[PDB]
Amino acid sequence: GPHSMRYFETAVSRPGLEEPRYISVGYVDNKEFVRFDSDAENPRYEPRAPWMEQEGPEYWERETQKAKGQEQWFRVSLRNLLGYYNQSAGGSHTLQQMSGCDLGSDWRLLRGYLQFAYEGRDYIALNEDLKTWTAADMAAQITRRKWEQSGAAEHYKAYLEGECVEWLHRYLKNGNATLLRTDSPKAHVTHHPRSKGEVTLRCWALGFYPADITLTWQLNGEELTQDMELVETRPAGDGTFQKWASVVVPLGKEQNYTCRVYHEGLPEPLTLRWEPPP
Amino acid sequence: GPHSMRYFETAVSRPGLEEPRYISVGYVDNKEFVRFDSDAENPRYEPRAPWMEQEGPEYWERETQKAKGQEQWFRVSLRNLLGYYNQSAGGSHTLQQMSGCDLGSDWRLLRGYLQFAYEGRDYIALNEDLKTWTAADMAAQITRRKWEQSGAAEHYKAYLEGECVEWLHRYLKNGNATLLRTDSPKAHVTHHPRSKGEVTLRCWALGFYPADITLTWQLNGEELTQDMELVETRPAGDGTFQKWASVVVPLGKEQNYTCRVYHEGLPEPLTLRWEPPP
Amino acid sequence: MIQKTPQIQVYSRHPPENGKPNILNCYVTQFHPPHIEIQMLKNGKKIPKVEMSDMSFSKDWSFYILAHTEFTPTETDTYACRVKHASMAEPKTVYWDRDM
Amino acid sequence: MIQKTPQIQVYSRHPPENGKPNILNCYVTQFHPPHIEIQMLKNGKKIPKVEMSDMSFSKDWSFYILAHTEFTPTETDTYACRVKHASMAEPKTVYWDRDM
Amino acid sequence: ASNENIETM
Amino acid sequence: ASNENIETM
Repeated sequence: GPHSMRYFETAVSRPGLEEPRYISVGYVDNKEFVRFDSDAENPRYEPRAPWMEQEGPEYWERETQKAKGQEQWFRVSLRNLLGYYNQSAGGSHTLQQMSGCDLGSDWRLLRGYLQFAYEGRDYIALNEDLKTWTAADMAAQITRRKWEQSGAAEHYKAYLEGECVEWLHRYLKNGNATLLRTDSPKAHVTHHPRSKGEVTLRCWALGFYPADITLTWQLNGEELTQDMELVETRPAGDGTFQKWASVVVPLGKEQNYTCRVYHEGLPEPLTLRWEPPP
Repeated sequence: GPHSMRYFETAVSRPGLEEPRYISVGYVDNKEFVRFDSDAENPRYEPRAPWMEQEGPEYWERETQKAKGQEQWFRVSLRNLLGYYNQSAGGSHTLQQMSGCDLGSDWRLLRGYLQFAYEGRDYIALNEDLKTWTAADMAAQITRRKWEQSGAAEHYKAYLEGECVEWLHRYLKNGNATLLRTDSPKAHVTHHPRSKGEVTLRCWALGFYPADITLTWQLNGEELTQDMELVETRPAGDGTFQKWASVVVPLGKEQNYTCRVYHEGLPEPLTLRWEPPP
Repeated sequence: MIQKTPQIQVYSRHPPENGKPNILNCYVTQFHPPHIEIQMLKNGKKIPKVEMSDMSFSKDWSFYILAHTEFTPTETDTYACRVKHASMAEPKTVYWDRDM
Repeated sequence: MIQKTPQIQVYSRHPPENGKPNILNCYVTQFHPPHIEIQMLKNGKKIPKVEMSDMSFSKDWSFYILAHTEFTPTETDTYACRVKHASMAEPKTVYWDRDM
Repeated sequence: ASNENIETM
Repeated sequence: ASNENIETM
């Protein structure tokens, strides 16, 4: 289906002397594939996916050198922003960046991405045209005007439509066996008697990959909207995900309710109900 | 009816050298009666209600002296908070305080109030018991523990149940003619033809005091809920307030709609409809 | 960096009548930090005589200001209020609508 | 001073069975600043061997961490996760509920 | 009349 | 592969 590549970068300024921490995390199809952390004893980009071992020592040295430069760029940028917002001198602040590309099933570029956050809030974003900028506030407009003047979008557009797409094509080929793999959810219904002659019916979906899933509860083939409790999709910690959806039903009427699980990894949507033990 | 007194205090730290600005605004029954501003050429508490002229020069000197001390307290407090949150040295920050009392129609204390905000967000508040504190975050818990240790709530409770109530009784007596006065809303309906054979009916309420008001639109004696547009109550600038509520109705059916205005200043709720001209 | 975008209402003190003196209000609320720049414009030109209320804050901690000016509306004139604040990348202009 | 309160989910990697080894997860999300302290407790006592995922952030800019520990649940044992963060005046403890 | 804070934050 | 920023903020 569709593909993506992202680099999630964070620079955190620390109290007084200790110098900012710089972290860069690379993703291919929402899965971590590389990581750099300035706090490491020997800071370098390291493989985080087994298919990344295919890259020679030169890839890692080049990537590490880019991170060393990025760390310095974020130091200067954090200082400039401190002066725009007048928090000025030596406090604890965050600067974040997201960049990358989205590809179609035909591997053609759908969209380029470039965004910044200061203190976890939107600061400046490159528009979908990859030519113009949207600043979030007055201080970010100083950055926008600086970047409009120096034609910064042009070099970002070149990476996003070029190297970003080119390297993602390479990674998709090298990690083909891994990236194409789906893990089907294993579903079951739990039964939790409560007050007023009612029972909670909980439909669990476990062991699935990717995280994208839909769990629906129906009363005699009719969808149940706001009356349904859901947990946010959560990692199992083994590469798979979990999710559950529950409904409060009257005791004795459990067989009128059905749960359906929709996942790209499934041969067809699952249909299940409370299976009482004998 | 019910009465209140509040002091709204603000300390704003400014870039580098220029020293923080301290402002204190006093209110009796939601109306400004006193003000101190450190930015004034001769900083002093000044009367903001005509009935406050009854106070001798000694009242103003005492009040001004309290503000001079408050200005210094906020300087020290702003510095301490800078160190808790590590923004530390010399940036632009805000510290705000609200304190006072609410009285019943019998002039008996209903509730004491004491709250602080840092950067416009809740920091620490004295609970309704006037004994215990609720801190909003980790840094504010440092303040809470400091204040629990020194028994700060005890001196706040003494002011809130004592001087606060005592002085409010005095002000209510001195400003009796002014404080008891209500201004009735003058209401009218405007007619704004639009698309799809529809018309906006706008019910205006003007010249009222206090700001508290209710505007309802009914279709043949039946209340109209979410389908109604309302503006926030706004000051006319002469001491009175304005508000409007609108409904989109079909043209030719305007006489089926009625607007009702509820205000404490009115002899009875107003009832009105679109009055077409001849 | 903690910022709240101002909310703006532009309106006359009295119901408007072409040729009759009135007061045009620009009520700016729900903002943080307190530093703000408010201009009132007639036919897209800055009005020099603009009154501002003194710095005040609401129960929710947010700041508010009432800016005002005397004006005599006519059929051809337009009026607006322009707000510059730290929360906004560009100034925000709200035109007076005599029906609001 | 810009802060987002963490959201916490406490859950097992596999459906729990008394006496069978499993993995207890503490999924902490939606927080800012990134500095956080996560403890996992068994019968109200700190568990020493607690794994933490590396610092990561979501599309909305907020940070997240997955803390985990091996555990063999029994009828009498209780498990919890305790989070200390700048946004919270006191640490937040969320107990594991085997039905959630 | 206004109140005076004592213990600082 | 990662991108390098040039012009600072």
